[PDB]
Amino acid sequence: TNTKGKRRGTRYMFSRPFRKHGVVPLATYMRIYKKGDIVDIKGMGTVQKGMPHKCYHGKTGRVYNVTQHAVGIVVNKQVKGKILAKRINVRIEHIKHSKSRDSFLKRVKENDQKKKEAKEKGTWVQLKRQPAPPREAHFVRTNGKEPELLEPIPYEFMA
Amino acid sequence: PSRLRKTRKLRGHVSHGHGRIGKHRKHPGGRGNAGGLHHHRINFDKYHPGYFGKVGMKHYHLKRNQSFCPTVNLDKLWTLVSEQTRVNAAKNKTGAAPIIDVVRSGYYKVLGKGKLPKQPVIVKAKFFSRRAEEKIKSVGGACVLVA
Amino acid sequence: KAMSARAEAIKALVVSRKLDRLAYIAHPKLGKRARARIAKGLRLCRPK
Amino acid sequence: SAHLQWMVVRNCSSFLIKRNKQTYSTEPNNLKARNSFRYNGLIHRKTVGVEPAADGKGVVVVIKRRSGQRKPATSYVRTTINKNARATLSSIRHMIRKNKYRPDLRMAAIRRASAILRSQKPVMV
Amino acid sequence: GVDIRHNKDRKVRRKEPKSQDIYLRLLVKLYRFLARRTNSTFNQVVLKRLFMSRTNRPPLSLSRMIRKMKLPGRENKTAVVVGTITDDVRVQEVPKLKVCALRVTSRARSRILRAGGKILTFDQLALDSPKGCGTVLLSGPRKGREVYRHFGKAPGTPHSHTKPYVRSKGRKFERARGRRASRGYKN
Amino acid sequence: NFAELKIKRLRKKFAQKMLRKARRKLIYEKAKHYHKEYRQMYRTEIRMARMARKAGNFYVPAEPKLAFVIRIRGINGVSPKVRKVLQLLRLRQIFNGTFVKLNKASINMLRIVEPYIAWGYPNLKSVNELIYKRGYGKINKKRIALTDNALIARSLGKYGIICMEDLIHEIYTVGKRFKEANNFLWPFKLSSPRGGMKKKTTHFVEGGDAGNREDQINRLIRRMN
RNA sequence: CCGACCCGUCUUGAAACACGGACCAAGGAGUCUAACACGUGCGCGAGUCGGGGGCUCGCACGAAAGCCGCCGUGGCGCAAUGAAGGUGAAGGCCGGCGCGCUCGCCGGCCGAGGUGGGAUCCCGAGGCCUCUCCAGUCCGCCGAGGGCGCACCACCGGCCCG
Ligand SMILES: [Mg+2]
Ligand SMILES: [Mg+2]
Ligand SMILES: [Mg+2]
Ligand SMILES: [Mg+2]
Ligand SMILES: [Mg+2]
Ligand SMILES: [Mg+2]
Ligand SMILES: [Mg+2]
Ligand SMILES: [Mg+2]
Ligand SMILES: [Mg+2]
Ligand SMILES: [Mg+2]
Ligand SMILES: [Mg+2]
Ligand SMILES: [Mg+2]
Ligand SMILES: [Mg+2]
Ligand SMILES: [Mg+2]
Ligand SMILES: [Mg+2]
Ligand SMILES: [Mg+2]
Ligand SMILES: [Mg+2]
Ligand SMILES: [Mg+2]
Ligand SMILES: [Mg+2]
Ligand SMILES: [Mg+2]
Ligand SMILES: [Mg+2]
Repeated sequence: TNTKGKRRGTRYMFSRPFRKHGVVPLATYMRIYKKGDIVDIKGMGTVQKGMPHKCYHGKTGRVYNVTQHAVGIVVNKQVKGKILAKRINVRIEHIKHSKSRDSFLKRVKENDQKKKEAKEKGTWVQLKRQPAPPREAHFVRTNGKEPELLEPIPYEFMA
Repeated sequence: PSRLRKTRKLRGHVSHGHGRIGKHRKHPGGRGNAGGLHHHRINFDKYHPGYFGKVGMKHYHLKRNQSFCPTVNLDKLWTLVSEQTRVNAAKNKTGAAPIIDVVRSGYYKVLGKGKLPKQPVIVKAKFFSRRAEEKIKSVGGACVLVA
Repeated sequence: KAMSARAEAIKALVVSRKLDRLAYIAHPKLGKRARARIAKGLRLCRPK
Repeated sequence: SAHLQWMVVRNCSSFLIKRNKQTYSTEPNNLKARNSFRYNGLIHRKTVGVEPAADGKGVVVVIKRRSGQRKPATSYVRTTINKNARATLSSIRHMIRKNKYRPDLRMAAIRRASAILRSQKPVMV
Repeated sequence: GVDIRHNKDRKVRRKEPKSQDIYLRLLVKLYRFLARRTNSTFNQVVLKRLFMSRTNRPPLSLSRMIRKMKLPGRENKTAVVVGTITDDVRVQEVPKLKVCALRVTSRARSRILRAGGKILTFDQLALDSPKGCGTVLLSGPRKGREVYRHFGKAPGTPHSHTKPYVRSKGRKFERARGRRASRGYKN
Repeated sequence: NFAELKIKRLRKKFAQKMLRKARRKLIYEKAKHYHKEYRQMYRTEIRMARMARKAGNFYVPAEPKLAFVIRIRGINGVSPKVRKVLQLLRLRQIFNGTFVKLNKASINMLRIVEPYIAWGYPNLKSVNELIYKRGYGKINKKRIALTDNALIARSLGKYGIICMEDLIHEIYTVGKRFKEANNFLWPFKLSSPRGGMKKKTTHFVEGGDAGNREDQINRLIRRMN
């Protein structure tokens, strides 16, 4: 009974945020998108050309083709019980770079620098980041102040 | 051998391997290629594209003999003569080249797939491909036509 | 030329610890002579 | 060869008896009378066989000569052994072990000869 | 109870040849012993190839074997294939080859022998190189068969080039609707 | 030539026996050193608490790095996330046990399957009893009982673990090679709790058995194996 | 003593106030042909197949079996593509020349290109040997790296037809 319109249910998702309507900021156009980098699809409603479908809003893909105004993105879509990597054409207004990739690459650069420096100075260093370890033993100074005693409060109907 | 068949293993099973719900009925869905455009359309579209319609000119009284022109490639060309011919031509001091008549072998057109050994040869054929002719000329051979 | 330059650059040279000692002896190869020595010591008895 | 003929007759043979979840072989030179490659008395280039003598006393030990493999008339040499039990078994042991003539059939022939010798003497009352 | 799915416990693989060929079973016995009592993985590969069906043992042409032996460093090595050596009349010169194969075509065998070559059965190979040392294990084109032109994505789907099953080939046989844009669609 | 081959066999046998003796002596000394280390740890906790109490302050012990997780519910009607996690904990049958190294990832992972497990912080005696009574090794995909030290040595000797005592040291003190030592052990096939249960369907803090009983897991272990 | 509703069937659900069944014996229901498709076994293998005909004391079996080869006509395969007229599947390297102009004329070789994987195989520094060594003799094993890379997969090239 649901219609199959290309924008059904997109009343809020493609809408502009509050007091962010109007002219699209230009810095979204001077971004450089090479092939093989990671982008996040947004799909603003100000530019109706080259919009992605509602099933790609919020998904993350990899750019495989660059054109005059848009890019080609390989993005995974789940259909029933299979993941097929769809290729979509999205204009650059609706995408932005993924900061997870940038954080990973800067971690790689730091790791390589750390390896070079450690092989210089001989002493081993840790690279594989660890999950939050259990806290080690420590002392808690009272500083001559008795810890405050707490009772539960009496009940009273306030509202 | 009926003793090796699946019926001998289905004795005692009431449905005989055809299910209790849907059963085995006479012809659910039609007989033969019934409903190729209505309810078996997905199967025909998916596995037999192009099945429905007319394409091209219809020609009454086609005679298959008229267009009979079997072909032979260049790589299999030297198999039409005995190896004695090949070695005699290869070791020959003079420039004499053997003559291979493919019509005698039952082939009418000489196609150009493959490459030839570098030794001259005369090929008697009804039709020649352009690249076949070029490859025969490149090894110093010659092409002649027969009717 | 890059292979030659890099290759000529590369070739351009110039306690007791009882548990540790026991782990050294217990090695099948590093501790062969040690256990041979202790076997000879346990076998032969000599004065002084 | 022995292996090839075995693959031929391991399941299709007139001497094969398949009954009561058991298998037996009835060719003349089969000690233990079992259907097995080791004990088969036809496929091997050399075999031994212990049978009772024609008269009801002593055993006959048949062995296969190397020369006439395709010559079944003279391929088998039979010697009749009609001595006491210990001497008979010692003679069979010497025939098999000293000649190295199939040492894997030594105890088989010893046991079969013992069984035949006990079958030969009169039963108790 | 215990929480394991049991639908994949029974691995499907050839533990023995389906054939009743007594010679094949004999050399299967030989290479079973060789693979069990040696550390050579070549014996394992040969043994598991002897189990394979005929479609899994495609014939090896003479030309392909010559081409593979002619690669650098494979001089004076034994070419081993579990299958049939097949003559290729498209090749004219045959070098000296030392080949072990399950079967050799009479014409291919004649060409190999007249070229000064040697042909070994697998028992002869076992006597020669029991570990398979100095051998080049080859295989024929496994997907060189007509059935694989029909296998793949369905013919009536976009971007599929798989051969449909037709009783005859001609302009009247599955070429109109779904094959050209002039009749409905093309995909 | 019989004499020199006899001498060869005698020398090879003697060398093998001397190697065996040296390895046994190493095992003995390592167990002694582990005993010393354990009593140092146990007395150190007491001493730290005592000096903090002398100063009038509070000594917060390091929260434990090792946990023992026991699956207490069956395999019927389990949600897919819980089932997947229990498969990841190697707890695929009721009353299995597994030593789980504690960190943020493992703690959240245990929080997911909280109604289905009962876990806590084992002491040394629980570890010794577990490894010695129900210790089975996954040696070449086979549940092999740890009856000889050679079984541990062949599979884990590359990590320095060559005996029962070394394995217990890597389990109790969560060592550098804890992952290999713990995955080497088959999940423990604990029996039913003798003396019964309080209630398996509610949390421990509300009178039941599910969830984290922080040191009372040792009582369950004693009644369990 | 404990447990224990009548089977078959349709059904979400049958002991059902749902239908068939009083009892017993015998009979009683996925077959054959044709055409495909895939898998497996066998023979030969760029071939293969005599199935129709013919030749062999005409016939117990034998209406079988054997053979034909200038009986392979023919079928399937070995070449595709186009509605059709028709056309119809080999490149790489080193060169001298125009003007080595994004190409035209020849040489010499090689003989279906290349990339990433790739079972297998090959080389292999270095190790393992004994009553000990300074001294090298023959072969075995482990072995870091390296090399040729089957089939097959992904990709990029190349060739034929419209
Ligand atoms: Mg809404
Ligand atoms: Mg059933
Ligand atoms: Mg229905
Ligand atoms: Mg069970
Ligand atoms: Mg089941
Ligand atoms: Mg329940
Ligand atoms: Mg009780
Ligand atoms: Mg519940
Ligand atoms: Mg009914
Ligand atoms: Mg109803
Ligand atoms: Mg009922
Ligand atoms: Mg009722
Ligand atoms: Mg009624
Ligand atoms: Mg009814
Ligand atoms: Mg009635
Ligand atoms: Mg009735
Ligand atoms: Mg009846
Ligand atoms: Mg006939
Ligand atoms: Mg013809
Ligand atoms: Mg490759
Ligand atoms: Mg291409």
